[PDB]
Amino acid sequence: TTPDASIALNADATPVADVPPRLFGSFVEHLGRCVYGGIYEPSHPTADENGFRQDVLDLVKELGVTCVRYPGGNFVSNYNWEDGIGPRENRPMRRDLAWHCTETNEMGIDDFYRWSQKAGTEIMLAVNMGTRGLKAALDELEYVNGAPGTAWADQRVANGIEEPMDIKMWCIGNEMDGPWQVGHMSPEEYAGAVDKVAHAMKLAESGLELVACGSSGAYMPTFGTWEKTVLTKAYENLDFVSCHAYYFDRGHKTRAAASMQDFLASSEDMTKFIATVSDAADQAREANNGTKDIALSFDEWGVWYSDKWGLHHEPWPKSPHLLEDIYTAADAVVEGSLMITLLKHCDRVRSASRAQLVNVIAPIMAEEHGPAWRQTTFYPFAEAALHARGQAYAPAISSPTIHTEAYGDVPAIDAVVTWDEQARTGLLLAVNRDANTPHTLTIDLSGLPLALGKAQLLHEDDPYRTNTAEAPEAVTPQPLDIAMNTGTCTATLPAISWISVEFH
Amino acid sequence: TTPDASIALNADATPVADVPPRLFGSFVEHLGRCVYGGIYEPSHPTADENGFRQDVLDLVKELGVTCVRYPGGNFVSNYNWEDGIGPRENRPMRRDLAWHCTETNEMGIDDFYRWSQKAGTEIMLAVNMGTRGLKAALDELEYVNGAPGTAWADQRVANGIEEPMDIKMWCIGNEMDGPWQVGHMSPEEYAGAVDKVAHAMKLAESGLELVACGSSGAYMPTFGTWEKTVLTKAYENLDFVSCHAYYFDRGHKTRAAASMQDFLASSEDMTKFIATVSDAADQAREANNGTKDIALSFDEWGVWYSDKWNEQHHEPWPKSPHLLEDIYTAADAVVEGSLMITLLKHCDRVRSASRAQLVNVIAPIMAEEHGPAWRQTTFYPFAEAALHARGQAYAPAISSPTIHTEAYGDVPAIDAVVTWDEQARTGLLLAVNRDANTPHTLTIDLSGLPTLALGKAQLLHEDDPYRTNTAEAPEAVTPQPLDIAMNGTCTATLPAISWISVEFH
Amino acid sequence: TTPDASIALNADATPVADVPPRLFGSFVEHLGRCVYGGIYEPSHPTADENGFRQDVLDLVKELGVTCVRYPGGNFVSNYNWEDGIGPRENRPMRRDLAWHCTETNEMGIDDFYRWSQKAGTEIMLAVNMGTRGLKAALDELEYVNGAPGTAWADQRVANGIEEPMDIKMWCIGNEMDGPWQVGHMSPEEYAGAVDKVAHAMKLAESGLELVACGSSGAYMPTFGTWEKTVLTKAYENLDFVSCHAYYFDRGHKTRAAASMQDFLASSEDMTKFIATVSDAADQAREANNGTKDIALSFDEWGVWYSDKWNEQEDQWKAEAAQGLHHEPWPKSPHLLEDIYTAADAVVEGSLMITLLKHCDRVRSASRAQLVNVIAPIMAEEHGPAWRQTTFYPFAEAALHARGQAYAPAISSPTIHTEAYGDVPAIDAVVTWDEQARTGLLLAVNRDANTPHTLTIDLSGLPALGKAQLLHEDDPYRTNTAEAPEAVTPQPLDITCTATLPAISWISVEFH
Repeated sequence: TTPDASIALNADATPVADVPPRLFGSFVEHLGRCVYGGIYEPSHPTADENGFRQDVLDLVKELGVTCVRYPGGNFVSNYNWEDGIGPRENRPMRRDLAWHCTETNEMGIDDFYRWSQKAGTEIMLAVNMGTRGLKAALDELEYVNGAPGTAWADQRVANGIEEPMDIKMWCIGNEMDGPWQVGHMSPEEYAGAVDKVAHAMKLAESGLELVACGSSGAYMPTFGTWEKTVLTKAYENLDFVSCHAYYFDRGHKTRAAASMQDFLASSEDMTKFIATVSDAADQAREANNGTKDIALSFDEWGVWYSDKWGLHHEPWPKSPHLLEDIYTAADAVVEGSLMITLLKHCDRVRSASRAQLVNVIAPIMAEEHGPAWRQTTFYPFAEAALHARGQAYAPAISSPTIHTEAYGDVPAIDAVVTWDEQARTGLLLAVNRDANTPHTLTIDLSGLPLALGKAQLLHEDDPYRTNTAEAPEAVTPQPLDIAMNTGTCTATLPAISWISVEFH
Repeated sequence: TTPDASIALNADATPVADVPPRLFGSFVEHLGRCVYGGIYEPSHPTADENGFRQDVLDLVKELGVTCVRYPGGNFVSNYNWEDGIGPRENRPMRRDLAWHCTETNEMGIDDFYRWSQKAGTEIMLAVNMGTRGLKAALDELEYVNGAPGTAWADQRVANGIEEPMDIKMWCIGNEMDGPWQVGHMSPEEYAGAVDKVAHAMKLAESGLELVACGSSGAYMPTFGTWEKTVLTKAYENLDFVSCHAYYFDRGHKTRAAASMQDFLASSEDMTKFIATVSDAADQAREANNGTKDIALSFDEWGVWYSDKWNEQHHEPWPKSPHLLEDIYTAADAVVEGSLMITLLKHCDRVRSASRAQLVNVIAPIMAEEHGPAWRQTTFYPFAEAALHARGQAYAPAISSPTIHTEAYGDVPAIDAVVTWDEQARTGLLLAVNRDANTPHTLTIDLSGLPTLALGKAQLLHEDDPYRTNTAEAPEAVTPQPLDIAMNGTCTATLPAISWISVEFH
Repeated sequence: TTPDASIALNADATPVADVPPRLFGSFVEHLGRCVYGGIYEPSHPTADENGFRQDVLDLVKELGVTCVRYPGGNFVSNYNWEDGIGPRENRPMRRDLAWHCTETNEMGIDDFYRWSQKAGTEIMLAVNMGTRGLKAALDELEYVNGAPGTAWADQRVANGIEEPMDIKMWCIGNEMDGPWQVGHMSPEEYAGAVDKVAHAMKLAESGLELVACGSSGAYMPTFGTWEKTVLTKAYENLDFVSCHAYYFDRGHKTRAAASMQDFLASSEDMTKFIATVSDAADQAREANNGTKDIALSFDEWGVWYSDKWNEQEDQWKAEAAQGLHHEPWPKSPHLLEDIYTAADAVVEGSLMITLLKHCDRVRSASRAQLVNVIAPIMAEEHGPAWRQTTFYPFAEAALHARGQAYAPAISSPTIHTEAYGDVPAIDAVVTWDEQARTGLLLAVNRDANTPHTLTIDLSGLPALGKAQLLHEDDPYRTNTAEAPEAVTPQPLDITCTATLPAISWISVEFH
């Protein structure tokens, strides 16, 4: 079986950057059953004293998530943060216009902090810029982070949390560009609004890391021009611009081969997407004569099948089944390739949020009063979150090219190498994006300043096979058949495959 | 006469549209004595269990009002709707900057619902866009129309109203264009504000009929461009555009003959005015590649003598003073008769109209403190149209002598509309004589509607056109029986400055 | 001595204007120790029943302040006015973002009203336009000035103040052009906002006199064009436009003679400032075919060494790498407590002269600030209150500049500066009451190392009195808490003539 592809590290290889732990973040929203029926369900036997599903907490810890975006999302644009603080019996029942739901407010910032303490995760808190603004954000900042003595911080102490929450990263609103967003703004309206909010919050606390919300996606007419205006205006007090990208097989219902191969090449779309958002952030620095680069926050990424999209007297539903996609092995392979692209570009991308954490387009599914189980997309993320440490390296890759209808000629193999020169352990993530042809792969890790370890392979001959509640282990990573020959080792990666290989 | 003018419903007669019930709407503002000493007077001998004047309620039923705009008007721009819910003893006393008054808040949305339930009228609810905006609008929308279970809707149940109030038609603020309005906005600001509000409300309840406010009048500098900018931006979540037109005899002090002739032809301004606003509404649809038409909500119309409107350690602001209390002439009544003639002739685009205002306050209904309620001259044309204009509206073929005006060109002396309910075999003619000096005789050829009977035939005319109804003499000017002679084909004489209505089947 | 300079009236004048009493106003902000440990200190040996320091009040009277601006200033941009009303016990403890302090709210509009009653001073009330705006502005207006019988006014009555406070002059926001300001705006954003607020307030009360934010300084990139845009739109309901002018010796750390000479001629910046803002205010009137003039309000002026605060904001910005701060924000710390030199006083004397020379368009001025914070009055913890060098030129002008203001013909040898061109060394004003016989001349010597002698020839006005000299051989000599009266006005030695040493302010009363 002659090798036709090679992953090598040139001698004198300069790292892309240090791996930020924030690259392994996620995002929970008060949407569908992400919170209610997801992280919180008191009736469930696994639930703890606060009502958090322990089986989910186990899988989140296993998933390796470091930081979670909360509480939205479209939800936050008509949300009052005070409705989710204090004793639960005194919290008001409210509406959510975003998703046409009744909100019990059983979960709020109080309880999500308590959840985040158990989970061992940072909170990336989002403020309402739809129906509220500057005053409410400063109020929440004081309540959340304030030393005892001020009236807002004393409320927190009284609420059961004495210590500051230490929320360092903040989202100034949700995506305000979309017509669907409550309180949607023009490019200039949002520019001046983050200008006010960013300046104020930095004045109260200079140690904050602030995110201006970019476009809803690359599909927006204002895309590019949105980022430029906002970042140019508020450059001084910002640290992050957010960018969002979702991917799916367009011909999944017909199981078309062409659309499948397009979908497998989604990384080259993301690479191009990162470059242009980075470019917009560069133009804003240039116009300000600044020294610092505005980092990127990929706070919405993953696979989402979006092709599924008085006069009313009825009460609005509670905890509906929304955006609960079931993922294929193919889906997991592209999410494997997406994380590869994120790591290869972690010099600019310093944060990423896999949207979402539970139930809603998620790597974790929690059934309505049933068991919690790992989706296929769980496994590549979990491997990277646990073992992608130290410095990221963009490896020299010689690969045969596959033709795609959407993106043209694209390399069949793409990869990223991780190295921790004090452990002294490493990691290699690679994908075969070829839909028909397998490829034998050689690896030469010489340039690092080697011994094989646990090697995984995620592949199904039927790429449309999924995990279910009945069969939660129908597709799991299988032991990779790899032979070392000294220095260079070889492995055969089948059509539509993700592998991981740990080394020391 | 002998026949010198004719009204025919032949080929040259054009159908307008089905008569919308909302065209006979009115307007109740917290202004002067429209509410306090108008619809609400606890101490009055006719007061009900809630404090509402029963004698006023009976006249409102007689007037035929179907929908009431509430609570403003300039008043709403500095109003907090929560101040008008719950027990009256718990409600705060406030000041209203608009009309320089102190407001007891005894009447709120709570009470106006109860009043509207008894009156059988729809509520067109206006929200604050001056001192407040989006959040407050959504809060009130929930409190009013939300099902039990949510905090705001559970407040409404705790306040003694279990059922949702089902308010369907909403005004996003008031006339935000005028520099007299609290929180007045540029065309760009209001457009951006309405876009947000209209979207968020439709997202909450897709069954809403939302009204964006237009110019305060045709006189405004930003007229035309205002509606263009606002409607183009917010089109997808809008159902109505509001327009306002008040009219009066400019030389009423000197009893000028020239001014009286302009005032009598005021409908010709209204015709042009509607077309201009219809154009702005068409642009918004065409610019957004839409098929839904933005309807016109004439939420302020009527005769108002605005040239009189003075005015334009401390002291407490007055409670319910005597403001905008116009006593109407016979001429004022025929003008409003012709205005409703214009509205009905253009009820294809104008799907809502509101005569400003209902009680005491440029009104057809007057109510004296601890006294009786009586009809102004303007009551009678409105009440006839409101109760008998049903089915299809027709613009009939009019051949008429030309009367000369100053503010407009040479105008037809006679203007008319014909209502017709084909299935019920019953119709109505409403016609007017705009001539200030010479009488005219009409031929009424009703043959053409899809051949005999005539019913109540009324004529509102006074030899002295400046004659008024007052408190001491409530019935000095009233509609008299009309001399009609079917030969056929009917014929009737109209003296200078008169309004007529003839029922037929 | 040799006479070379001439201060004289051209036989037939023709004054600038009648001197407005509001020109001698000051400014109290919830900043540092201006309020707490300044005007308010309940445990102080001179504290009254309300807890106001009498020794401070005595010096306010002596200073001749007529109108005091409250409560801000940068402070007001993130301030909720209801937090400072009602019973002290139940007032919430709050953050101030502007100065990074925790605020107890022991002082509020209820209390400052009582202070202003005790002082005999008018109140110039500033409202939040940063975190808040229109609705709160109208709420405070009703609370403060409404007749009893409305919810907001009844609260004031219940809080111990039955009668309306009768606050005429209001500042709609603070320094909204400055990028340091909470909720800072563009020219268009503020124009729209001030138009809404000014109209609504004047609709509630015709008798109100409303101030729009102008430029925070002449250096501002939006200078001139800010005023033009803002005033053009909101013209009808505005009465004033605000001007802010701070000055200091940029090379005081080195004692550089070049920076000192630039600093002594700081009045030249103010002259241009006045000219440019007036022209902007003029074009707004004629754009609206208006009949009314917008007067100028120099509501923040004086000497302030802002490099100390500028270095604090840099160190705070560079502290971002260390992480988040858990420590509670300080209560009434020592902030902006500049100790004034003999030179600083002479500069303020000349600024007052320029203000008086242009009091035809500048009908109000507020010196920043009243106590402890860049102040003529310094007040020590549980101890004495004393006069700074800048106290004495203000007091004299405040207590004697009455009647009409005259700009006399000046002929003096010019001097060279880096910041400005060639400027006259001597600068002076004449104030004169025709009914009757008094009578004040204020003059300044701006030369840093050459003494001048001048001739005084009144004549054209339709025996001398008390004459004073503010000069020290060391122009860096200062009044301190230890020796508070080291720099005091000394008797002047004096058609009539007098000798003015390098860097000196003169006051001479006549009848």
